[PDB]
Amino acid sequence: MVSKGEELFTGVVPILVELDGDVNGHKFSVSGEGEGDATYGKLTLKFICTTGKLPVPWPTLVTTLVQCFARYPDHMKQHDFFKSAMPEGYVQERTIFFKDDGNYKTRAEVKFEGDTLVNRIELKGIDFKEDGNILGHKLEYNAISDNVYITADKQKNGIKANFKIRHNIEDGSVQLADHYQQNTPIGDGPVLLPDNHYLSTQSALSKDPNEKRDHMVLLEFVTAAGITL
Repeated sequence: MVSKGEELFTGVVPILVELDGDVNGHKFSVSGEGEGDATYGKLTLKFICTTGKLPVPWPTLVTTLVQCFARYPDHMKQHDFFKSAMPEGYVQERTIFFKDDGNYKTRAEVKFEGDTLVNRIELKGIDFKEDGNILGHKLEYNAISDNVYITADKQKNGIKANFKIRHNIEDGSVQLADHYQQNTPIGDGPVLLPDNHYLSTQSALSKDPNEKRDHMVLLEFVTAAGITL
């Protein structure tokens, strides 16, 4: 028997992303458009900084800029909370600790506006070092990949997730970014509380050679894993 929200992801679905951000008094906006194919756990997006030049490096934003597009293997479908919360949606709140630098606090609403899947994001950044890796623009325009470990928050009828991102620095060193995450549903309708598992995620960054605005092109694969059957 198929689940409520699952039906909605059987095809290619268009995606809109709006982000409003403020890092150490630098304010900026990002808009994104693209598509997502849960069947293959595949996302293609292009992001544009609408306010001009981006005050932080693009890679720092990737995790913040739609885990409902993850491919769940058949035997794991009863563990996909993200799609069980559609089309009403969910709140995705994170804190992101850059080691020896500032933190991002983020709050997003992910839901459907008609046919389109929408990620609306407010981001606040504080205590960054002016000559640090982040505001100093010293990270590589490099892919990022890792596993998102998920667990149930039975009391909040949602989930928690924790993971670490290693951003490459131009000098060969690494900027660690500790992610902490709580997702709760907007609807009153039931949802699927999962058993611990994780989402193997890979994101590939590129550029549109014809594009003059500060922007990022993203291809991304996401697959659930870590339960046995």
